[PDB]
Amino acid sequence: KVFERCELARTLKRLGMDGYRGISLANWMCLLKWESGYNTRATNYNAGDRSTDYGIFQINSRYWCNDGKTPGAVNACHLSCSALLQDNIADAVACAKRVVRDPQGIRAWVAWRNRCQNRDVRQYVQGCGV
Repeated sequence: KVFERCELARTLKRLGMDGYRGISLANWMCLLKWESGYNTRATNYNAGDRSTDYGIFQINSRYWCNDGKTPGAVNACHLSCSALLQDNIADAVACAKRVVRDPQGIRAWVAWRNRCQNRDVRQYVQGCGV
């Protein structure tokens, strides 16, 4: 599923993402926009280390989910990576909350640092009723 902007903003709000661990909705929206263009079946293979990024958050298989084909990987969200390819984003959201419970927080995603950090991200939630 490819979410429309405001539809996604309210979906995240309903799932408890607004201000989760100090992360605003606008930050999450900017992350998802740049990570997958709000696409839940987006997937990316990393040939350098044999890992794969899954779904709307582009969560990596080396540490967060199990796909059975990433060498020496772990599964911190205790989910099959297939769970991160569903149209329903509840499981991916639970995993993204798990990711930010770590020290780095939202900084876990390099893309967020590149195009969200220290930027005006207000535009991502404007007019969405959140």
